[PDB]
Amino acid sequence: STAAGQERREKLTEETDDLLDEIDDVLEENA
Amino acid sequence: STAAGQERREKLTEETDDLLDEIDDVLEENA
Amino acid sequence: STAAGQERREKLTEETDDLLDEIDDVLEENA
Amino acid sequence: SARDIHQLEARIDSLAARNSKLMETLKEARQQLLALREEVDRLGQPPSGYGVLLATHDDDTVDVFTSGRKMRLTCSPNIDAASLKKGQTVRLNEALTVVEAGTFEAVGEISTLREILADGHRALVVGHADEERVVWLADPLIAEDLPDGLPEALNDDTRPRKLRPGDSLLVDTKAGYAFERIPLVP
Amino acid sequence: SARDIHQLEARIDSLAARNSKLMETLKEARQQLLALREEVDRLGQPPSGYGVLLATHDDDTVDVFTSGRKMRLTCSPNIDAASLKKGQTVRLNEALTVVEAGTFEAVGEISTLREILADGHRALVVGHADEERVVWLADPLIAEDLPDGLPEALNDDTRPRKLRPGDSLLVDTKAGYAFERIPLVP
Amino acid sequence: SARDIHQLEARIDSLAARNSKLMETLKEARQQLLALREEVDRLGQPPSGYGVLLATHDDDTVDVFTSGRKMRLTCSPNIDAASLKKGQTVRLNEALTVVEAGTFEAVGEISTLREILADGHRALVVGHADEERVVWLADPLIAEDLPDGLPEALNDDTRPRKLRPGDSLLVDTKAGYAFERIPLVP
Amino acid sequence: SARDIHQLEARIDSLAARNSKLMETLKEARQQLLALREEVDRLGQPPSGYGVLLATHDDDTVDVFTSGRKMRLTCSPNIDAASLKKGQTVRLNEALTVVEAGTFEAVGEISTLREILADGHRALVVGHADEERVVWLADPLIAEDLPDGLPEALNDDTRPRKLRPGDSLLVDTKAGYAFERIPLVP
Amino acid sequence: SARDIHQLEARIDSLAARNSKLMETLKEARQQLLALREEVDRLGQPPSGYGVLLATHDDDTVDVFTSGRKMRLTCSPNIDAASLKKGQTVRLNEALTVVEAGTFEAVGEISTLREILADGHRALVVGHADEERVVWLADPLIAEDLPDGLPEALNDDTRPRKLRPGDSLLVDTKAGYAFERIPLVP
Amino acid sequence: SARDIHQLEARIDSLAARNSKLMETLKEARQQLLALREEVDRLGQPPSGYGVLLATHDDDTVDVFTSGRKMRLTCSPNIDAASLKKGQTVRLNEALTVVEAGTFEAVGEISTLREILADGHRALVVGHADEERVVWLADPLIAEDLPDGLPEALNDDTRPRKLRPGDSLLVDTKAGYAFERIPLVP
Repeated sequence: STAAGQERREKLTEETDDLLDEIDDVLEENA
Repeated sequence: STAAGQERREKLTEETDDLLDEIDDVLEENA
Repeated sequence: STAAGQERREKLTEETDDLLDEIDDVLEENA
Repeated sequence: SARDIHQLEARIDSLAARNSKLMETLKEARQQLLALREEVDRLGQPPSGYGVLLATHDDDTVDVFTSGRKMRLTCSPNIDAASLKKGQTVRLNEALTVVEAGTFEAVGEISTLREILADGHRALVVGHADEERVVWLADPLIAEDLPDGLPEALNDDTRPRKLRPGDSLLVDTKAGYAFERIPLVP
Repeated sequence: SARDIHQLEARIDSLAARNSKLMETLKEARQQLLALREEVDRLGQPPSGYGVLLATHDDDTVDVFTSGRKMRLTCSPNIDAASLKKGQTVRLNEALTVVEAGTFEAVGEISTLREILADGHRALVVGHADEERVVWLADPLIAEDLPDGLPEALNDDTRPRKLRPGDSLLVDTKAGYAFERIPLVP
Repeated sequence: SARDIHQLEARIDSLAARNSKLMETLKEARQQLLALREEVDRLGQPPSGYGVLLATHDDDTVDVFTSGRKMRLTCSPNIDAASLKKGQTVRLNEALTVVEAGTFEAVGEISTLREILADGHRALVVGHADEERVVWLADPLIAEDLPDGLPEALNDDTRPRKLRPGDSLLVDTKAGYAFERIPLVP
Repeated sequence: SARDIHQLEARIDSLAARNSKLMETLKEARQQLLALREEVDRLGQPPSGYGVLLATHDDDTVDVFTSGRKMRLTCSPNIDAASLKKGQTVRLNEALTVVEAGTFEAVGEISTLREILADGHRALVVGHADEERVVWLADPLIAEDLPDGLPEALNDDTRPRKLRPGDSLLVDTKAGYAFERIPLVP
Repeated sequence: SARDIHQLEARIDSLAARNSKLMETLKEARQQLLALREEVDRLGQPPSGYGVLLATHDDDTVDVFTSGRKMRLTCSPNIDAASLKKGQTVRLNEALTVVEAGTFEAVGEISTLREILADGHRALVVGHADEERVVWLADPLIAEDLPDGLPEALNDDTRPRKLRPGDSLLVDTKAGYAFERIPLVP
Repeated sequence: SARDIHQLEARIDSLAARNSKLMETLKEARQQLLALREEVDRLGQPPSGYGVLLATHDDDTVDVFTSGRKMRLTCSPNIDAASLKKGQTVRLNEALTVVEAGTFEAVGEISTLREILADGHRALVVGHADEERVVWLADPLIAEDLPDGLPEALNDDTRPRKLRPGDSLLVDTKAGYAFERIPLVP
């Protein structure tokens, strides 16, 4: 484990929960 | 020894010498 | 090898290539 | 002017059903992009350590062997204050804090048993090179509820008992514990 | 009514609006599954480690024996969780995480065996200096589908057989496992 | 004089001034002793390791053995500088600092002994492969108050006795120490 | 007014030749301050690792031994897909990637060879203390082009062959590979 | 109007002596919050190291063994450039520089001394299992002023002397040095 | 012409301009050679390690054996590349870089030899309990300028002789090297 591998996994599930919050914002205004 | 244990001992004797300099500032104006 | 020994070798060949570029700038205007 | 409505009714009714197809086929990439995600969030939380517990001290402190040595560490709430038996395999997180009960690593060196010691918690074993070592025994050798199995002049000792000197029991020299019993068959 | 035409030219632009940005959220998520998978793939990429596995778990976890110690490890989606045969060289990226599966380390200490156990999963092995140890045997010695031998005075069989009390087995003393059969001729 | 009343109403507010902020510097310093002590306590808190000690230093420092090497090492206020017997499992927190004092590693290699020495603190022990080493003995073998023994053909007493040239001692070949007596059977 | 020019012509012609001297003698401290510099830029790039090769895999992946263990890692572009021989010395960088083909570290434990194995890749050897071990063989023992050397009633084996059972070959027990042949003279 | 003064004189004289009490009882928490403080500033400065000295080089450089290996390092002002004897126990700081002179760790392996060497510095010893080794000797075995003690036809050898072939000396195989003498009594 | 005087008062201030800043670029570069050299010197400064070398490379690189593994390693300008004899104690700073050269490990495992080899660079050594290994010989045993024996039945010489099949050699089993001869008394 590295200080570079730990900072690439916090940035992948962080552009993630940003897509999940735009994701459930596209499924509720399309109804 | 850690980078977190070393930074907790420089902050304990630093709120210390700040109390020791107010300390000998209370014992000399009370005389 | 340390984080202090690595930063002393990038600063020695960096005041170096700065002297080498002033160096070949003194040998071509002296001709 | 009838054509006019038709043309719409027919775009609607044919964008509608493209809508619904894209819906579902876009959900089906969420159940896949979700269960695929959380399997990478588990591959992020650190792995676990195993080791052998020497004894209980009387707080929530315990003596364990782990990576080559003997160290004392804390017990998370969730595990049994003192109802973890003497010298079982246990488990440790990253920062060496205890989390689970286990069994009896039944694999290692095999020794013969010379005598139990004075205080019935320790024993003298000879190993493979004629050499004399001192090991503690882990619970399932001393708990009261264990028979004498009558004599040996009627034979078949395949089942549990009290540790009679002349036995083979299994030990982890480095650690310091014994682990269980073994038939010698001629 | 000239109101019906205007009511539809609306629902039409209504659907065309949601439709233009659905056909795109797919194109985004469809990328991220192609990025996540791309990352799981990028684990198995070297530099990479090795070491045997003592047991299987239910929650996609395992008992391996890398670098001299027992360790419970998080394994990869690339992975067939219960087609993991007991005691099989497995592989690890840096922060230990299991990627491929391999075979059976086929080199090291040669011990001879004295008998199997009640457990039938474990055996008494005598190494060289008459040291008797206890290993488990990886499946391929108690997969049921093994022939029952016939004697060895109508010459050299040494063809995949059932485990006989006299053979020579190849072991990793330091982990706890046997690995395979082997001929000796005198 | 109406000047005496005004001269005092001053010295009164003079004292009431110093008094209001004395009753407070205490309350601050009184906290910091409750914080410092709180920190020394927080050392002994696990995760925590062990290892034996070789000798006593005067300036509140000690000669320990932990992970293979000899190490002089700072010990805690919590701690009783003089009551540290020679060769006694002592405990350590991460950055090596002594916290508790313990008993006596009571498990390991058994050697038999040949004679004490001129030093009476050091003895010649023969282990298993006729390998004669030199350990120190922890005090509980040369405290004064040890009975002389009487012979052993009126049976197995093995009470706390004076070191006899044929006994078995338990040792840590690595540290340099003995630790206790032990009965052998005839 | 002639003196006047002379005085100049003579300063010029005498600052000119101080110019040229300083030129060259200032260059000559660049060829020295340059070749001295780059020899410190090489003392900056990290140092080189040596491993031992185990098997080839099909990708650009290979099994090698290094600090203690057994690990698979990648190959640089500049080296040869499959033309690096089963078990030779090889070389590594910082982050453990391969670069160079070596030979056959012929220095380590000596054993006798009992019988070859089933599948002409592995062998049973006895060590020094009678211990039976299993090593694989590096190429220069199974390369097809090897003489059977006739009998041994006419003697002088200083030259290569196929490894008759009863040979001295040279092995790195830890690794698992037999590196080459050796005589037993008169 | 007399009451008036009294009332003040009596508040003064009774805040005055509350003053003084708070004074002293607030000092007494400084002698405690000070001597308690500096004992935690010592628990901050890193620990010491022990290693054995080989030879002296001519600068202020010296050859010492320490954490497993052999290393050369500098000598702080406060110690004697050369007048520290052949291989005594010595002491180390953090970044491995020497501070103190020591004794002669007299604990470890015991060999017999076959012959001294050619250059009166080194010797051949048999160890425990017949193995021949070569150790150098630390001063108190060659330093000029040592008796030959006559012979042994009249006996009592408890006292120092010159190294006879056939003696027992105490050795740290790993390191390379022999630390002193020992009797075999009849 | 009053134009010739003005044409020169120009070339004079022209040269005086380049001349004033040449006499200075020297003074700068002259400093940096006094800084670079100052840095190379500052390598050999402790703390510093040791360990044998296995072979020479052409481009100011080397095959050392420090801390257990084999390592090609960048070496210093301070150093004479090809003046390095094979099997010499050499010296290293933190990030391994060779600075000094030394002698020959003169201590450790002692062992008898059986014969030289084809290579006459390599020999068969029998260690203690019959463990026949293969080590390289450091130059000092096959330098040209060594006399050929004359028998040893008209008494002990141990004056630098050429290598004979019965003598004793001091070896570092680990690296793979011999180091020197030794007298054995009969």
